[PDB]
Amino acid sequence: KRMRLSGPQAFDKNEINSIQSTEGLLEKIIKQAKHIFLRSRTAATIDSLASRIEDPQIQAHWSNINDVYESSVKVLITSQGYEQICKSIQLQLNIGVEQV
Amino acid sequence: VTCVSQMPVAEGKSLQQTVELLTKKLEMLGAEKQGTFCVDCETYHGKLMYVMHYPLSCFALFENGPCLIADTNFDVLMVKLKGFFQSAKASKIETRGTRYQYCDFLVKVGTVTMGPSARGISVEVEYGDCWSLLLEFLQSFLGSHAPGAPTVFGNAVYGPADTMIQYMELFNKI
Amino acid sequence: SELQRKDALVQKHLTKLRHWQQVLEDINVQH
Amino acid sequence: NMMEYLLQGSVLDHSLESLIHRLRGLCDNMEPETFLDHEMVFLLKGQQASPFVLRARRSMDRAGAPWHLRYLGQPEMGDKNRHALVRNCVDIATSENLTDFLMEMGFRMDHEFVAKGHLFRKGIMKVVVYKIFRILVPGLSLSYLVELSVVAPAGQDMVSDDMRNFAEQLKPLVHLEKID
Amino acid sequence: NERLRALEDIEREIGAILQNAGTAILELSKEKRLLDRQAAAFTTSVQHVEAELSAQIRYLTQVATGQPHEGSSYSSRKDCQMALKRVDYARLKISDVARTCEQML
Amino acid sequence: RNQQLRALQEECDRKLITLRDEVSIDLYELEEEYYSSSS
Repeated sequence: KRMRLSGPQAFDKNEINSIQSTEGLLEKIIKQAKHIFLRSRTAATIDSLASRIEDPQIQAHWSNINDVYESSVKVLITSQGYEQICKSIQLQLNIGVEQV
Repeated sequence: VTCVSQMPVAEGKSLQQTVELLTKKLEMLGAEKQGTFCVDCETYHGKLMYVMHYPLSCFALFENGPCLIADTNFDVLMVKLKGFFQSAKASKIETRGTRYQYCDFLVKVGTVTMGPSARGISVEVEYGDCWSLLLEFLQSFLGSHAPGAPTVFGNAVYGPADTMIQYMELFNKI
Repeated sequence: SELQRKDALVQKHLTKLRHWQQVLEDINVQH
Repeated sequence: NMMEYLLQGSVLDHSLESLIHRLRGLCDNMEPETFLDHEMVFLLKGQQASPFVLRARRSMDRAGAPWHLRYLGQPEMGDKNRHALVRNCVDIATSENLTDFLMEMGFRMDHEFVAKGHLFRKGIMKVVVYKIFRILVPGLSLSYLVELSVVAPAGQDMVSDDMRNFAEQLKPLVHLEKID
Repeated sequence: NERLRALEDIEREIGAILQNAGTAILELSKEKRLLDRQAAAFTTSVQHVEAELSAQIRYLTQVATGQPHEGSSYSSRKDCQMALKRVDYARLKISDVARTCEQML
Repeated sequence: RNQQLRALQEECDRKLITLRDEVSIDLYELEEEYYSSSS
């Protein structure tokens, strides 16, 4: 399908290569790694409790739809006893082979 | 999208030396080797052949890019009409050259084929119009050039691979 | 009050999970 | 550079479902499908009474898929103790740009009748079946013609014998025949 | 299941009462009712059974060269079972979480 | 039969997603709850 439908469009050599791909271990070679990488971020969560007790705490809110490899996590400061201080709500997305 | 090429306005020394100086300026801007391509041309009394990026060839006297197959599909047609439509005169000049990428773009300069030929350059874009901004890049490259003259008032829209017809204009410069 | 609210939320979530598992205990139709 | 083979045939009208049932479980994995085509046969001649193979019969299904024509003509000699065979080619084209260039080059049409049918993926080969439909200009054979199409480079052409094995499968009301 | 039902009916009618009724009138040496029915079922029933058997034999005959007449042959019914396994493991994990919650409260 | 078992997993898959949905809600319902603890 893709091979024949290539003709109608002057696809770059990148797309020509992307017509096919690798498989097997390589996929898992990333996937599991990605998994444990999230685990590292997990530490950050409890590290919050370690980094700040009387100091400003940290709220956690993870995604409700996570793709095969990639995903994202919303994290805001959430200063105690106040809600009008929401001036730092940073968003990160995780990466399998590379860092977040 | 597919911006049209331009004639080599810069002519003050050897064409090879001129292309070398242009590539040196491009490298001074900062790019990387993205491979080398070519642009073929074969006229038949007037179907003008062409090839660019790249697993597909093109040939059209006057049409809106009827090419969607490899050269084999077309070369077989030419070989079949060896006396019907085979009007292959003196082989039309064909250019070639490397291609670099400053940033999120692509640049390509041409070369002479028989020796008294041009060494024009070609650039494209990534939008779908917008001919004003893309000119600024060339302003950093050379002086006043690139009239463009695309198939305006069509967006038959966005000129997909139709710039090869504009390439025929470069072949007109002989 | 905070501990009471936390316990109430925990009990609500527990009841929700209980209901959820109980309704689809036999999700499989037949074999 | 390439050639094609054919062992086409035909079968009765009532005797299709029992036939295609067997044809499905011959060399296809699963999920039988079909296709509605559109005939755009052209004509390019006027100097030697020998036109080209401009039967650009292409599907009228969901867009995106490009219409095109294939080369099929001038049956060359050879095929010692074998079935039909012809050195041929294929050529894809842009959407409706092919007809545009054909009309700009001064060509005419050849047919206006469409024959939808079914397909079935063989191994190194392929099989198809279709039936002509009687329609007017703005809209016939009453017989589903079938065929065993396979295209490949020169090679050894030994697989034609394997094609003959498929002839063994098409025993009940199917056979092979040439055209003259 | 038309062919299966036809084969079942043919099997049930193979050992019909015709083979057992050929020894009924010969025992009736004291009175001669509709006894003539014991004559028409001598060979006509067997002839019809043989005709039906030959007809059933002359079916499509799918098996010609290799392994035709497939039909299961295929996909992720296996992965459907794996999905049922996912459901079971999710059940187990939910039960474990409920037990952990109960232990915590 | 395949089609049949297709449904057998299809709705099931949806159910799992539904579970996720519920779980997600529960997830969120606890996240704010995690904020309250001033340890």
